[PDB]
Amino acid sequence: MKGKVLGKEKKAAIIDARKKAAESRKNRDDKRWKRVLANMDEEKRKKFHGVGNTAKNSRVRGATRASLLKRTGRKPDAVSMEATIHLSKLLKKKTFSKRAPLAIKRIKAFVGRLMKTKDNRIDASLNTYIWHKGVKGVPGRVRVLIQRKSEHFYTVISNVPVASFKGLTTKTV
Amino acid sequence: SHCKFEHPRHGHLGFLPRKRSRQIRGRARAFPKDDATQKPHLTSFMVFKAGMTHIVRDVDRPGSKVNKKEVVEPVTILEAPPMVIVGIVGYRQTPVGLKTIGTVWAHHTSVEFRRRYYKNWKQSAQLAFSRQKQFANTKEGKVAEARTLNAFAKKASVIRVIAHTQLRKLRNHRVGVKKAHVQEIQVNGGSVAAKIALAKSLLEKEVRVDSVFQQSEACDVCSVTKGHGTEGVVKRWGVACLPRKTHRGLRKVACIGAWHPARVMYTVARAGQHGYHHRTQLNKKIYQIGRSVAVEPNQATTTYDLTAKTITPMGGFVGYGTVRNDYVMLKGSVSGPRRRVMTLRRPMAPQTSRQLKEKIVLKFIDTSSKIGHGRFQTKKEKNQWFGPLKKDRIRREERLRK
Amino acid sequence: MRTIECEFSHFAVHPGHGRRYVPFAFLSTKPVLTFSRPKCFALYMRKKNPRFIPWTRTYRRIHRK
RNA sequence: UACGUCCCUCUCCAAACGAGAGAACAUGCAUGGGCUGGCAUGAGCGGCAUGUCGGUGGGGCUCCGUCCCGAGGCGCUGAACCUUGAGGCCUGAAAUCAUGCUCAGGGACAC
RNA sequence: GUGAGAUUGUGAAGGGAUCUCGCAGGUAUCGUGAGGGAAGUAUGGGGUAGUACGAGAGGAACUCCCAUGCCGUGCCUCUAGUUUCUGGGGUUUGUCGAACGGCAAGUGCCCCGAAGCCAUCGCACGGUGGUUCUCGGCUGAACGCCUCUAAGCCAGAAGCCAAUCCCAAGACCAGAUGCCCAC
RNA sequence: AAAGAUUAUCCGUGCAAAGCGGAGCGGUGGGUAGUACUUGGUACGCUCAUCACC
RNA sequence: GUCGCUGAUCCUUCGAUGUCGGCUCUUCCUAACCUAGCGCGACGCUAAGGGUUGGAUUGUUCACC
RNA sequence: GCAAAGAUCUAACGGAGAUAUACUCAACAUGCAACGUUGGAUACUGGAGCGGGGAAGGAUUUCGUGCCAACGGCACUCGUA
Ligand SMILES: [K+]
Ligand SMILES: [Mg+2]
Ligand SMILES: [Mg+2]
Ligand SMILES: [Mg+2]
Ligand SMILES: [Mg+2]
Ligand SMILES: [Mg+2]
Ligand SMILES: [Mg+2]
Ligand SMILES: [Mg+2]
Ligand SMILES: [Mg+2]
Ligand SMILES: [Mg+2]
Ligand SMILES: [Mg+2]
Repeated sequence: MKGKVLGKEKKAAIIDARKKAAESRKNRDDKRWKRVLANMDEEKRKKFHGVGNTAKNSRVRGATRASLLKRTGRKPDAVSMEATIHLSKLLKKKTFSKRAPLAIKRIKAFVGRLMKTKDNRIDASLNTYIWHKGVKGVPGRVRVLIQRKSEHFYTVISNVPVASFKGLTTKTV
Repeated sequence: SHCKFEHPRHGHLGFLPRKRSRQIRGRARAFPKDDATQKPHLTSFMVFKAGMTHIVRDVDRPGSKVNKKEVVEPVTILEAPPMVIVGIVGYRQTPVGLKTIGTVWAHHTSVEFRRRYYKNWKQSAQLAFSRQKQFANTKEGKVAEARTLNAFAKKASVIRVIAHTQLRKLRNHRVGVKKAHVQEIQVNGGSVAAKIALAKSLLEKEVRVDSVFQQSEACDVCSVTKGHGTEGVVKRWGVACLPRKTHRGLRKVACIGAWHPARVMYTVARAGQHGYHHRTQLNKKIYQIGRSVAVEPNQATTTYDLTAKTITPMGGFVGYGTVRNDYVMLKGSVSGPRRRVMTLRRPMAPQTSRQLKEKIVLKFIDTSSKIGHGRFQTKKEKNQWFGPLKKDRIRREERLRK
Repeated sequence: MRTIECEFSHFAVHPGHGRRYVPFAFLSTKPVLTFSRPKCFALYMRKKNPRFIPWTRTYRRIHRK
């Protein structure tokens, strides 16, 4: 329901009733799997491999993955990230004379969705990297440094030259 | 003037109009005739299509040049998790057709069943069936259930159960839907009282496919074909292309009618929708009803091929993934793409011919990769061909320094 | 059925895969040759020697071990 | 009034545009790892540096030997690169998937 | 009665009369099936059997099996076709001092090439009953003989009707059911 | 489509004859121990806990 | 013998109804060629449900191989 | 319908041409689209040239500063207006 209809405090209460009640308890009640498994003939009917949260490199049965992630205060205005963008899957079978301009638009949209900005400014180094093999020869991957700033928010996006793209993940710097 | 030369018309006029189907699921338009002598039983089940493959078998057919010889046959794999029964309905005959008498609901329902009544379930109040749930257990609700069951006993002639799928048990990542599919399944056999007793016994419980179908019988399939959007006359109806030098285009019907009647008739071919139509397909033989991999890992091992392997090919079913529940293997093809839900039905046609009565024994089931030209049946076979590779050498030299 | 080896590469050919070919100048002991891939058949037509193609069993056996 | 529905946003079994199937803090999305497959042995070095063994070249320069020019060849090397995108698989059989981002979703009707 | 308006042609404020419509449904599933459409059709072989019939020569047929032609509805495991995944490799002329990386020749050109699409060039499937015509009969008179007919019954065609199959409530379904509001 | 002080108790029965019948035990959350089901998610025995109908 | 089911006219159109044949595509008729049943090797009755081809020469329709 | 002559991208500066909001609301989901100049990048013409000069024909279209009503079949802060 709408947060301008209900007070902010009222909106908090509805979220709490679902979060700690009828979701958290179900978890604590279904804990009873330990009680059943300890009584179950050892080996014997042990064909219960997955149940009970006793298995290598598996998920937490009973709760979602999103409900376990750590929540933190909203990030500050000024923040810097480093990321890889896979442009090859975005530009597949596109008309050859439009590949570099479309790459510019796609990069802007990617960063804009990530950073909640409408004003995304492309640095000269990134523009040169995207165009440096002609209009049809756009590289398959690119690594970008994204800096958000406030005057109204906007981003500056620039190129990070790398030797190989293997093993790199999104980082906050 | 009569046409100089004659040929049969293009297309079947009994499949008109070629419009999009009203729903995406396959629904049986009729059920096999009820024979009151038999024991009460269910007549359909819902399954999900996951790719196809091929098998080898010996043929038992006197008089055929293929007698006692090995043949290769393509098959389709359909995943079949158990269904859950949530309600009972009854119908009475009238001079204008069948009418629903009432519905008996189960005392508890699943969240997946209740999700089917909303468009945004997560951001809602989630109050479906709450009043019915609390009212059905008081003194008056019990009386009302007794009343409606007696009305079924007195006036009904057809009994059906309401059943739904279990997507949480399906555990597939490309089937995005989370609200259950719901359908009526008719109960055939016995008398009305016996039907009611069976339907009341299996209320709030789940039903497996192997309790509806047996291995070597046949079935009918109800499903919706793949869509292709707006299609031209050459593909939609199979008319001939015109010569190269034709002005204004070649992929057309040249004459769409005579001077009289001064009209275009419903029998002439025109451009329009092709695909996404409902179809009922007749005699599909069941080759295997397979147990869940968690229960029995050697799904695709036969008596003649002792290799241990599952029904999932190397690299997975393209666009679908792993098969993790019970499954059925049908001979041949079925309408519709991968991931679509379809209905299996008990057969209508006579099942007395030799081909329908034959007993099937599999000798080889293919599990090579469907990406590319697969040439290995197992990962162990691939690892026997290639020895250790550079990646393995690095792994075994950096996992030993510790 | 039985698994057959490809004429050019000795890849294993399982039931329901591949293509079989019979030449006019047929050998009495091998009238029919089995090919696992169009690439293998094309190389055999071009008359290459399998011992120089690095992904064949012949090459692997004479070089790697 | 309330239950709710639609738009914006995300996905593709649908699709000219409408319409459809779905999701709505969800392994949802992103990047990486592993698989599955494609091609056919990368750039650089050196023939003495590769896996107790095995180590070029028709010819030609220079001051005996030694040091150089040279297409191609051999070793490191089934290497290197590519692999979901109009939209392949694995985080739930076994023996093997990891991180990062979401921080009161917004608007219109229902009235 | 209860709310909202307007009363529409010469200024700015006040209060009277009439007019108009708002005063109960909304949203989400499962079904029925009137009416309309409508489809399967040919050829060969086996054995029946060298049997019946025949002086001999010669020489059948139904139940039931096995295939194939055409037509129809789908499908993509395999085989085949297709590549702007410009995927990997190779190769010509020009060009950034060279190598590396590439780039221009509206996709330079050659080989192999996944996914998708697709072929009587591949693979799967194609149902049951009622009546009644030509005709064959039964009981039976007129016309006590007779007669398949005048009454009345029985068998019977790739015909017609229904079902299975496709669309389906302007066919306005007090068919069933989940939730909220109104009474 | 249902049948009744003019449609103003409930089942049973044939628009009968008779026969019943009218704190409790429901929806929710807390402990507590076993079971069933495809095995993470629902039911079920006790036990308080707030709302309930009658 | 008997009894039935190309021409000739000039009514419409000269402030214009595009003139042969083939190709493509649908539909209807029976005066039945095949397929289906009967009665008498041929002849007759019912039956329009399904089908009725590839080529050489000729602009040909026809005709002929 | 405005589809032959392959094609633009990026930052800063300029301009009324914006970052233009009622409650509530950190920012996305409520001001879009488009322009001149300079720098950088990427391509095209390819000496029978969208190079540099003349005849016929035209007659101020030439140069600078302003301006943007009409005209430059979209646009303009620009123009053979
Ligand atoms: K237009
Ligand atoms: Mg599609
Ligand atoms: Mg022409
Ligand atoms: Mg494949
Ligand atoms: Mg009908
Ligand atoms: Mg150039
Ligand atoms: Mg190029
Ligand atoms: Mg245009
Ligand atoms: Mg153009
Ligand atoms: Mg040029
Ligand atoms: Mg203009």
